[PDB]
Amino acid sequence: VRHIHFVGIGGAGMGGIAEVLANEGYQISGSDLAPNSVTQHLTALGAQIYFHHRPENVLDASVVVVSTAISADNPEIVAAREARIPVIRRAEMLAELMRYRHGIAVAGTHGKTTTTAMLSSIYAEAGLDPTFVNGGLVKAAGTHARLGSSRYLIAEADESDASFLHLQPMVAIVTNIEADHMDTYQGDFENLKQTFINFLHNLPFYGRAVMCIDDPVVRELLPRVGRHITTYGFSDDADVQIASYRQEGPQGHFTLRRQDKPLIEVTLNAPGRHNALNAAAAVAVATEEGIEDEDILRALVGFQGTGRRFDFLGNFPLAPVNGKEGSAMLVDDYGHHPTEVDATIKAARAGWPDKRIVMLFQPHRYTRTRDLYDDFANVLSQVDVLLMLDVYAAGEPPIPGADSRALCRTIRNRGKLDPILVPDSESAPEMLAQILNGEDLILVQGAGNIGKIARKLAEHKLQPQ
Ligand SMILES: Nc1ncnc2c1ncn2[C@@H]1O[C@H](COP(=O)(O)O)[C@@H](O)[C@H]1O
Repeated sequence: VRHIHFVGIGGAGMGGIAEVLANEGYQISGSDLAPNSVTQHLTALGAQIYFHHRPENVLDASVVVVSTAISADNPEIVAAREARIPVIRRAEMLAELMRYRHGIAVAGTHGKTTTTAMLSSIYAEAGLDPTFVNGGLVKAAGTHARLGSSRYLIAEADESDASFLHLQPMVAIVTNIEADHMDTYQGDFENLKQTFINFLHNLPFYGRAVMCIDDPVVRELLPRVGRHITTYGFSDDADVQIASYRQEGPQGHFTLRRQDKPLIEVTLNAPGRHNALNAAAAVAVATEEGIEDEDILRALVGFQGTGRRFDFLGNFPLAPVNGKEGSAMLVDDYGHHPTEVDATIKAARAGWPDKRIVMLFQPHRYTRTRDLYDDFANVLSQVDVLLMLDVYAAGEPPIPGADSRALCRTIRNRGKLDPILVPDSESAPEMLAQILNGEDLILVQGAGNIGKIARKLAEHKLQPQ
């Protein structure tokens, strides 16, 4: 194999893979409508990137890799089949990187990316220079992915469209399994659970599963997993148990109980009980591998996190923003499921009890807003000040009653918060600027467009332009 071409090379997922393959010496080609930092970096490494989707782009390719976001109509794909050039999905290419490596695949509905980042830090510190492919930018490395010199591959495993079923790992983690909607058809959620079981059965017989016993669905699935399992959680029956948890600012402090080890004291550079869970998963894997406690503890105290995961972008003075004294703290989170938003709020609340929580939220998709409406209203009602942008459609047509204004009505009608509707993405900075007080903790929360707003708020220090 010589020339790999990626349709949608600019997105997360595709970019990391392309970068690892470039460093291994393969010829790399790609396409994307929106050039970004990832596409520039790929061009720096020798890849040829096109900012359009045309059939000429697939010429001489040994294989064409496609993300699930591309439509079957894409001329690159069409042109590929015409030429009888194999076309595979992102996940099949990730599977090939894992083929001759000691794969550690991290799955779950929430926490996958963070847990993958925590494992990568531990293995790097232990001098095991791992190859890794993560769904978020690993801040310690400045990238989503890196080629390592060892046989290890640490990677996030995506359950969407059962992509993770192509992976053949040696170790697999399941952080939790939660529905993001009610069953459209009888057995919808049961089907999803079965794919996780099928994923774990991709482990060889001598392989290992690390599962969160605190998650009700994961606990219920244990008996059906015919593989060696190591459980973790605050639960009393956990193989790796968290206890004496307390949060101090951005840091978590707790003990971990493991078999044939005395209690260890951990200081984690990430906030919240949910990050303690993610860390426990990582430590469980690290311990079965034989990594020393000093390497583990140093990795966790120094953890640098991932882009857009409770990402502190700065404390900025308000005088030039709205003429008030003091400063405001800017935190960026991509969390989009009500569980994710709630965990972020809890971390901010527990970490900085005296700060006022100001959230700028952008719901992602009408289907999801409609499906988890009640949960969004309950979770969003917990902040002190709420600003809401219009639902990020992600290609979907609107659903009446499942929009930001409706959600704002439901929350306001409870008589505690008076949410602020932000009619524009361009108006967000001004409307935020106007209500900021000293000692505010701002959560720019959401998976779509809001990511750019966060970046710009940081670049301009909260000053409207
Ligand atoms: N173990 C967990 N359980 C629930 N939510 C989590 C967990 N870990 C991270 N999160 C939330 O999910 C988002 C990040 O997840 P991820 O990108 O998968 O690490 C953030 O909003 C976190 O608040």
